[PDB]
Amino acid sequence: AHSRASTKVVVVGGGGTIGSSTALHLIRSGYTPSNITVLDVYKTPSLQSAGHDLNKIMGIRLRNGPDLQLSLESLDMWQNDELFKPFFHQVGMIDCSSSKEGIENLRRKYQTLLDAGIGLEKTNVWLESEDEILAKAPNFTREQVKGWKGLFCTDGGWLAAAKAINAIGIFLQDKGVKFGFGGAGTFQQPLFAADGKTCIGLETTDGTKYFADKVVLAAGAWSPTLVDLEDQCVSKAWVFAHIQLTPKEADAYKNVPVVYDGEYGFFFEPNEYGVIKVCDEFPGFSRFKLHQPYGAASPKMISVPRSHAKHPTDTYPDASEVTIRKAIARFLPEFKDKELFNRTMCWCTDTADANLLICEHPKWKNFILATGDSGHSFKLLPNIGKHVVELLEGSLSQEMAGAWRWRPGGDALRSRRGAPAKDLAEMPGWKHDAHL
Ligand SMILES: Cc1cc2nc3c(=O)[nH]c(=O)nc-3n(C[C@H](O)[C@H](O)[C@H](O)COP(=O)(O)OP(=O)(O)OC[C@H]3O[C@@H](n4cnc5c(N)ncnc54)[C@H](O)[C@@H]3O)c2cc1C
Repeated sequence: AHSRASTKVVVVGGGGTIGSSTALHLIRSGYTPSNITVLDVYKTPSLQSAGHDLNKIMGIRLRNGPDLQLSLESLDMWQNDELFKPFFHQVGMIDCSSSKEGIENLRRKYQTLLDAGIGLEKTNVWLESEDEILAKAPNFTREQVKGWKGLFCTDGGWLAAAKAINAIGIFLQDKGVKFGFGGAGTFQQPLFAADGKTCIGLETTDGTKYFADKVVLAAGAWSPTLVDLEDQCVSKAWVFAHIQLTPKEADAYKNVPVVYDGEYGFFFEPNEYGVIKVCDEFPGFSRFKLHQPYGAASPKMISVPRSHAKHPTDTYPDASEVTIRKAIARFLPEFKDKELFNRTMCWCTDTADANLLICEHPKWKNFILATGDSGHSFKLLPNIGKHVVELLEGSLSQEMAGAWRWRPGGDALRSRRGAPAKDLAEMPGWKHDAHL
């Protein structure tokens, strides 16, 4: 515990999901706005954030105990918090499959919700027939959904990810939070007291020093490139592309639920401009490089994001074009011949157990790690920062702290993905620098 009036906190990655949430909650908790500094490479929402997207799925996670609480806190805020409400489109979500194994997995998912005995059945509906699926998704045809079975999350939908992070940044700026970007916002190293162990701020790549009582490293997929996380977090890329619908087609897809099949991927209702985003589903791609983060004695093998923001001409691997097109054929057969654009790789960071890594650095007192999003944490935007502030103040619940603790040793490359990510170096087609 410490004064909220006199304590300075610097948040690194303030343009991102966990960083923005943290900044927001320092301000809501009553920290002096001018004592809060938010740093990022790019002005918020950072072009580089995994959160800078037309959309992310809003759904429920149950694996661990924290999952359930986090998921319910999240939903409550997206539904009722004035700041967040406009960016949650509660169109529901259909999780479907037509394979023997995929359907059994869905029945398992449903059983799981039911087994919790907190009334999840009232917002999660089993869809056993074509009729029930067609009712949730009128764009589908009966022939198309032959043998499909479904779980419908009536509570679910999608999140206007970039807009929501932007709204936080506006709020913070208004309150008088300090910001640093580019050279003045790019983390280089922590600064230490004379003991070499107590963190007292951080220095950026342009040499600017920021002194503060607590530092929060919420740099997302770049976090393990900035400090040695001992393989707890492996950054991986997922992929998406866009297709343009005509005004007529776009009208038809208005308010369609998010549609997801673990064997294919998912798509979202068109944005205001008639554009649908399609994603596949796969274990992600790594991009290992020899890299020496601050504090490391020798260079390490770290998956270093290949950022679309830095490399506008990058697309994604040829293997992704195949799987994206398979998703389109499955979900949007009438659009098979639409041309794709904005082919993009977007980066997240996996831990071995898919839980967050939110904890004080084991050696550097006052330096908090807040990462390990594991590719399903955008929905935690509204609430995750509350628990980061709790950690900062020493009041984080023991079960939550334990789940998120420093815990080197697992296999983050495989995580809970069913397979280790393949490396971009082995997956041709994404790099186009070489017309230059
Ligand atoms: C294709 C794809 C689809 C996804 N779909 C969903 C979904 O449907 N539902 C869901 O809940 N989640 C989804 N996710 C995951 C979600 O986007 C992430 O879990 C979440 O955005 C992670 O937030 P973060 O704070 O950990 O990182 P980020 O949001 O990426 O923010 C990290 C910030 O750190 C900054 N940074 C990097 N280096 C430095 C530095 N040196 N100094 C200062 N700042 C730095 C970056 O610019 C960035 O702004 C998806 C992810 C991907 C890739």
